[PDB]
Amino acid sequence: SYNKDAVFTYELIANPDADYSDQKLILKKEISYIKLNLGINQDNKNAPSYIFNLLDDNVYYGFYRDTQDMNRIENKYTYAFKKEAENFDNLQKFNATYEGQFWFSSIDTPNVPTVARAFLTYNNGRVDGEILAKHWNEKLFQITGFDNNPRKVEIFPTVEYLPNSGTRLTKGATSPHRFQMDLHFINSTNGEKNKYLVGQGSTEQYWGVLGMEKKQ
Amino acid sequence: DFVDKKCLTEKHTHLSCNKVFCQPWQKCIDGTCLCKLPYQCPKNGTRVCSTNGKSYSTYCQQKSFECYRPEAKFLKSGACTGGGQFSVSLSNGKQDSEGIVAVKLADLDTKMFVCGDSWSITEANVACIDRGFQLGALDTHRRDPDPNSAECLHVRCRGLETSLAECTFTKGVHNSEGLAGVVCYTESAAPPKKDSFQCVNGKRIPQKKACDGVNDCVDKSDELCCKDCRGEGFLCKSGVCIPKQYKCNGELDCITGEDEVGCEAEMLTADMDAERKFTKSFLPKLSCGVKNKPAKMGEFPWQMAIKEGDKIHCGGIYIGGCWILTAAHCVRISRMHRYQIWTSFTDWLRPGFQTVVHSVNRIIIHENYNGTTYQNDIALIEMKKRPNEKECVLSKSIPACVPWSPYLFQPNDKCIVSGWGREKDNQKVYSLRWGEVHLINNCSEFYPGRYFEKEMQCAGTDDGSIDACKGDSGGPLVCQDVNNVTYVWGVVSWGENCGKSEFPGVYTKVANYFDWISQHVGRSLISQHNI
Ligand SMILES: *[C@@H]1O[C@H](CO)[C@@H](O[C@@H]2O[C@H](CO)[C@@H](O)[C@H](O)[C@H]2NC(C)=O)[C@H](O)[C@H]1NC(C)=O
Ligand SMILES: *[C@@H]1O[C@H](CO)[C@@H](O)[C@H](O)[C@H]1NC(C)=O
Ligand SMILES: *[C@@H]1O[C@H](CO)[C@@H](O)[C@H](O)[C@H]1NC(C)=O
Ligand SMILES: *[C@@H]1O[C@H](CO)[C@@H](O)[C@H](O)[C@H]1NC(C)=O
Repeated sequence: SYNKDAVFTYELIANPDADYSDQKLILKKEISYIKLNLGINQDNKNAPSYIFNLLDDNVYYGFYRDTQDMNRIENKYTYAFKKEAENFDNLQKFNATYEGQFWFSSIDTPNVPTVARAFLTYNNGRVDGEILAKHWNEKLFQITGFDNNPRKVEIFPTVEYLPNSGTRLTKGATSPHRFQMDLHFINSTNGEKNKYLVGQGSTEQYWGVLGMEKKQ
Repeated sequence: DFVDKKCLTEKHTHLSCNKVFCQPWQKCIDGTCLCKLPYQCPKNGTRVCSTNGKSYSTYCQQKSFECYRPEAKFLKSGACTGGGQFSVSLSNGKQDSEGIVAVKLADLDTKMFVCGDSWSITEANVACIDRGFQLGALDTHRRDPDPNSAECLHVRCRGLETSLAECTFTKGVHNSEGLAGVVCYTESAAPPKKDSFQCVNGKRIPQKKACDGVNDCVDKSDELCCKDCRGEGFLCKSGVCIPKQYKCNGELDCITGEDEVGCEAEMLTADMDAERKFTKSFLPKLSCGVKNKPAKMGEFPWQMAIKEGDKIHCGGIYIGGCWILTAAHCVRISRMHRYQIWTSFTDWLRPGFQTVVHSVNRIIIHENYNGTTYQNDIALIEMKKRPNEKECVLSKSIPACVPWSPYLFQPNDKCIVSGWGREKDNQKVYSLRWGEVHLINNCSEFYPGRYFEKEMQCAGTDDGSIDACKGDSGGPLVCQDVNNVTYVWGVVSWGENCGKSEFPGVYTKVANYFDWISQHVGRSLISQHNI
């Protein structure tokens, strides 16, 4: 159930006297819960344990740092939305243009969050858009939808090397690095219909969440 | 003793760009000012003529042609409309080397004398080199003025010009100081070696005129190796003696610029000195070294970190473009695809949005690097370039200036050492840490038989509380000049009993390796002040 005042995450504190490869304990793991305010929410501008952007009371998205091998640190990108705020309306003839953000990380740098701009456009159930980096205008990803599922989107990369990544990728719509996108239509608390779009996707090379919002 | 005996062995000259700024028409390469190509001049200037009768677009073009062909001396400014020559003559002199100084201007047909009041050994040197005496002048004299002549010229020369036409001439009146005299330097008249200083070119001058701030040598060799300045001369931090009038006059005369900090007649000929200063303002200016216990963001935008796997093996220094400076032993070619570059971050476990990561494309390790003595422990890291980007840019990183001479900083200068090194009791440090250290004049006592002064540099704290530990290798040893510009003086090479007093950290003297880096990265990317 949605609770922006208590959201699950992990607080990872490093081992103060951790030796260099002498022991496998280098950080300590505990369960923590946070209350989110409007806008981006984080603790330390130098060592953030969590980034979360509260677009509206009905939805938030972000990531929390997590580990599985107790020796390497990875980012777990997640999103949540109010169940009653999700819109189940028909959209086969729905037209709009959407703006938002796309956070992701790569396999070689799992702990480094990477920002990207996302542009979305719906015309009569047909979806198209483009993804750009923060500081430069390179085409990173392509939004192309399914004719019988506006709620579902396939995403494929268009560059050999993602920002903050050393892993080589395959380009083209036939690339094996595609992944599916589940889009949730969110109505804002003020009564605007389908005000925000959220969704998360993951490959073994990269994983992230899509944070999207209605412009017109 | 105002003269530094140690520096004199280096026989620095006016062309030594490690000790004096090059002229606008030269370039500093392998520690020597090399003359630019006439093409290389800035296109803004005034047309001039040489004694050979050819016109040149700018004064610096003529100076470069001078630097290749000595016989092509500057004659007059403007177009070569008139054919009037520029000659100097000596009269009323027992020996052809001596006599009253008389100058015939290019635009004036009457030979007439020069005033004695504004007459110095610099103008005498210029006059003698103009007459053909390569070794310049010997002394100066003021004789009585001709009662039949009431007009004379006051002349001002920088001291490096090849002819008086490059000097400035002003209208003057015969005053009580009379007219100027000169005796050109000759081997027979050279002073005894006992009480004489030896110029690089062989000229002998009295010891009292060495390191006096006055350019008494032909090539300035008497004013580049000094412990203190005699009389009114101003002493640079780098041991250069400069006259007082060059202080607070608007151009950098000392290498570190301390001469310009804390600063609040009818023209017979054009001011070629004003042209030279004006030309200096058009050389490209490099923007580096300026910024917009644990540290914070932006305190070290030049701080680079190389990661091997999940551990930061060593630190690094950003230099510009896709180039990073790091100790040679910190990297190996065989692990080419494993290194990662991390920037603009404080915690490696918790990087922020501002943190970006780049791959390594090429690594250059110095050829003469020795793995046993740690000599020449420098490596250059070439960051992987974005294929669709014409130029490698890091939006959130500011490169730090690389020193071009080993004389930028002196012993006991305050410098900053930083890195991710080990804490006390070998505790793991997960945040960028920075400390202050002081440079040491001597270090051979602490490390006899292993310390090399030309290549290795020793610094540390008196109490030893703050010191670079293991893992600080590749870390910066940065210093700030009088202008608050950050220079990367050294990179962490090795340390014995890190954190203990009397065992200072040892850092490779990066300034000694400016030529190697510049030849590997492109000189114009990292060079300032035509160097
Ligand atoms: C690295 O430096 C060491 C120390 O000088 C060199 O080893 C000695 O080099 C001298 C040079 O004349 C020889 O006379 C000795 O016989 C060497 N001794 C040993 C044990 O090697 C070493 O050669 C240098 N190596 C490189 C690659 O520069
Ligand atoms: C040099 O002259 C050109 C010609 O118009 C002018 O555009 C430029 O500003 C000048 N540069 C300097 C440094 O005077
Ligand atoms: C520097 O150390 C060496 C070590 O042998 C010594 O010979 C020399 O005199 C020292 N110079 C000083 C202290 O100025
Ligand atoms: C840095 O700037 C401050 C500004 O007043 C100045 O006081 C200080 O001396 C400068 N640092 C150096 C090393 O000159």
